[PDB]
Amino acid sequence: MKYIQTEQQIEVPEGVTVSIKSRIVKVVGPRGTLTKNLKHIDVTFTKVNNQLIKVAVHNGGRKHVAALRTVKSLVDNMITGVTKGYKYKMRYVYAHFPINVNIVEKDGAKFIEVRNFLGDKKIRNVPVRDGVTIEFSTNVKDEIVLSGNSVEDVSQNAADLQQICRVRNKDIRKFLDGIYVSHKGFITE
Amino acid sequence: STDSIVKASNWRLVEVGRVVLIKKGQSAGKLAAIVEIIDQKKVLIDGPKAGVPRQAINLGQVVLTPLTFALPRGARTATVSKKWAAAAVCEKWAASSWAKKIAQRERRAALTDFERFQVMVLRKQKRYTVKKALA
Amino acid sequence: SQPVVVIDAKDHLLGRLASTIAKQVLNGQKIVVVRAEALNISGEFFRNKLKYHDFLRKATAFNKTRGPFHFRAPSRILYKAIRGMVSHKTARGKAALERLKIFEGIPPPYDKKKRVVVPQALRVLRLKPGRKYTTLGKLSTSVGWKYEDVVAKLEDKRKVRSAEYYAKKRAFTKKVSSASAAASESDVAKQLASFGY
Amino acid sequence: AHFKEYQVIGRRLPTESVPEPKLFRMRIFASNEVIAKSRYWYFLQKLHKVKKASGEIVSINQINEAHPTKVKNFGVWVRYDSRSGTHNMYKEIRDVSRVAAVETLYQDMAARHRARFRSIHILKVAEIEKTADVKRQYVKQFLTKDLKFPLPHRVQKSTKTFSYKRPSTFY
RNA sequence: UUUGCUCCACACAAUAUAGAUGGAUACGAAUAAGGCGUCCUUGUGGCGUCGCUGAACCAUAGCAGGCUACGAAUUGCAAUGUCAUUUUGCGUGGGGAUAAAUCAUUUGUAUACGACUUAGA
RNA sequence: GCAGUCAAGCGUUCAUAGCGACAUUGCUUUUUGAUUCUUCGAUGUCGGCUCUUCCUAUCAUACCGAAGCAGAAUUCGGUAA
RNA sequence: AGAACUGGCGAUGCGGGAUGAACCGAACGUAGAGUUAAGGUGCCGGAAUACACGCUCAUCAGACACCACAAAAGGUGUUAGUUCAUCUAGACAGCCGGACGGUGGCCAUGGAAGUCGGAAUCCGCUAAGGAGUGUGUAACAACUCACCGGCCGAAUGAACUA
RNA sequence: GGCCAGCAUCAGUUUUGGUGGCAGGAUAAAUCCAUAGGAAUGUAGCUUGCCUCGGUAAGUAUUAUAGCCUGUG
Repeated sequence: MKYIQTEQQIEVPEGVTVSIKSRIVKVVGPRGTLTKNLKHIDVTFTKVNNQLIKVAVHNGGRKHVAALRTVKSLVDNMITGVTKGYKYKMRYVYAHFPINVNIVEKDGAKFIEVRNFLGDKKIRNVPVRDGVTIEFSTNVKDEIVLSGNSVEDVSQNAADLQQICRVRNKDIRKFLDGIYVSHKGFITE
Repeated sequence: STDSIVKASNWRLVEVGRVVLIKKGQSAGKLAAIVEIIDQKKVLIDGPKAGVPRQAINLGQVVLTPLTFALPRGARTATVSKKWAAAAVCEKWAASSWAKKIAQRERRAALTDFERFQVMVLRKQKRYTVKKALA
Repeated sequence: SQPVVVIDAKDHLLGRLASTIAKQVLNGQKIVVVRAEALNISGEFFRNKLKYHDFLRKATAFNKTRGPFHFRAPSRILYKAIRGMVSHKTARGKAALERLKIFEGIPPPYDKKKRVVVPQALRVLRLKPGRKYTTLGKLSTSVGWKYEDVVAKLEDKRKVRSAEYYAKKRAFTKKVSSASAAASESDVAKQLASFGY
Repeated sequence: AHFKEYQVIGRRLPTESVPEPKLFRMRIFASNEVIAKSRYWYFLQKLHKVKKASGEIVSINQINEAHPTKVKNFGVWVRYDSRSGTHNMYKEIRDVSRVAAVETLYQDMAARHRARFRSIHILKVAEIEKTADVKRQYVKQFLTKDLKFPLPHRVQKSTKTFSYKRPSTFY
């Protein structure tokens, strides 16, 4: 059935200003700043306070409304990343052959290369997205931490890593090697 | 923080008490007022002051007018005529550019050829002054 | 009503233009269609792509120079749709399809000439909001067009050369409105206002 | 169709063994007083041993709606023959008139179940006097204090075929 | 051998019309959003305002449009009632410029013949 | 000829990794058959050689998934001709 | 292939089904005006880019009976509906806390306190805590949760229909 | 004087509009007027944390500083 009004709401902790014009969100904060495009969705936005925002869809009918809460989370994730930030802690795993990871300035931007992935010689490189800072743990020297504001950049880069460090033509029930995420959190808490 | 520039749209929205203008029907052009709502696609109305009956109608046959006045849900003809006359809705309406243009069309259409010639004469005076002035 | 018509084709639907064009041009009106790379079409991109890849499939086997000439330009896709709607195999369809002049982007002659819009084909009015639509430039390019990156380099010069004109005209007419608004308080206008002007 | 509600009173033909045969009433929805009689004998011949030739129609009157300018929430019990077996349903309709409800029943049945006028029997039509025994959300959502909703995407119909400015959907 | 040729300037004649007898009147982009005016701490700014059709806008009077700074009837009650714009020629008079290709002959980087490629005062 | 659905069981335990009876639904016209519409004032009739093109129900090659896949080797499946 | 009743083709054009011996409509002198059939009105194509309630978005959509094909079984894709139900004496989703003691209840005794394992079944505490649902150390521990509570203040699972 | 066109007055067939008179129905139903009860998608009024004139909170309250439904005439 076609509803009448389905509205969600977005809290806004202080220090943040959320500018919308023609479904283009822009968020700012202590950590930084961010933008997003939502032309592909029919949705409204109102300002009842500087402390929160009210998002709304009209008749919709069970397809627009599932994107309503989605949008709500996206904006909320954005605010969260420009207030706190995101931290993705990946970890190495192997049996015999270590994985030798480093960062390298190629002709363009940074990359992160890994060697000795199961003795392979193919130096497999990965680009770093622009919104990402990147480091190695020091309490234990067999992790890596991606970090930034935009989760859809951080997590996509981590997945880009662990998708290429995947063994092929072997029993995966045995060759549980590579790298994998282990913790998702922030860089304020 | 800095004031959050947030703005989406400020619709005129179907509600109880809203005024509408009928575009296609026996009572075309004549104003009316919504009373209550039957479904998404149709409502009922009562314009007594202009000679409109108490109809149930779709929202394709009408137009939503911005102006609005207060009344209770499900009201009757006498009550609506009461409130319409209190708010002086036809006065709020004839003020606007909308009705002004409507009446203007209705008057341009009703012109004799004599009037249509008088206009041609008169505009050959106004433009003379205006072209003298923009010099 | 005008002798020649210039149709901006942005945000339009193809087959709902062409049924207006193919009748207005068969009844004697000269039409040009301009900015055809900005056309729109129902359906998702992959779907409307396959509906072209199942056209490229159709060529005369014993010699493909005899067979369906799969044109890759938007100006020619639209012309295909219209040629189908027209009895092009007679001297009436022929005579009509020479009343038509279709282009990508807006060349100079039709640059400084007014453009119009066919409302019974605008995707905005017609289509549901929430449906997916496909753009003809992306499509043509994906099926073997070549001159997309040119049209954008020319039409932008068109736009920045036009915006200055518009600003010039606006910053001319804002004073025409003031000097004719300063002249509307006489009997010549109080009398015309009763006639409806 | 342009349905009209009828009041059909019929009767078995009066024989010597009973020249006061007991009368039977039906409240029928039909486009006219010709098919009203047809449906009377249809439904009666489903319940009592009587035909047309073994009966007569005493009365066919019309039942015009009493408060047709009062919005009401009808509940409608119905049976319908599918492609494979019959079923019963219950559907709730918001409208001013007991017969407009039926127009918008036959249609939203012919769409949602592809059932024709021949595969549909209207058991019971009746208002829900109080707005608390409704059971359907597609009605209950219009039963809200101070309802107000917009029409976002307006489309102005053209008479002429060419327009000289891009149209605008704002309301 | 300015018999010839090429323009533009006008004088006629000639042939044809996929069909105008007020004007093809210019921003861009979005449409669950914009145009315009103003103020400005020039911002994805504040205020006001318009739409809800171009049914607009502009031009529009005068012998089928005139004399001077008045004539217009008697196409006799309707019979397109003649103007549009390409192509060709004729001559009139003011200019402006003064050649290549093909055949034949020839070469063979070529070839069934034609063709192609080359050379020749 | 090909494929599918139930799944009693096989499958060291483990219906369905793989297979899978009793039944049951279809597809194909590269088999054989039935039929006899066309052709009896004639459509040159087995196979091979040559040559091109098409189909997918893929033998191989490419990227993938799943196993009773440790590796190696194999099977099942997928996009794909 | 072969019979029954009727209507047709044959012997029959015409408008419609794109086309078609048989279907729908309808049967023919030559012509004019009007009205219709069957079929249709985006354009080809004469005629509403008409009005109305809804369904559907398909990486082989679907679209005029005869007719030029398509099934069994499935799908939480969506729409509508039927029958049960749990439950504001706070179910169900989601986190936070406890889950203990009589007692290792006996044997398989190379070792099973619950658990590589087979017979066997109850009290105390309480809000509740299996003489044990899982992980598993030779065994012990330590974890898991069904058993209960704090937030929670909403309603909700299950099957079926087309 | 003949052919061709135009207008009128008429005749046959037909199409398209404006308008009036009348009859019927539940002698339309309704709206409207009166009147008896009822309730909330609960109006005033009064309790009620602070406060925008009780704005909120949620109790009470059946026309009151809005109204509605039903029945009868």
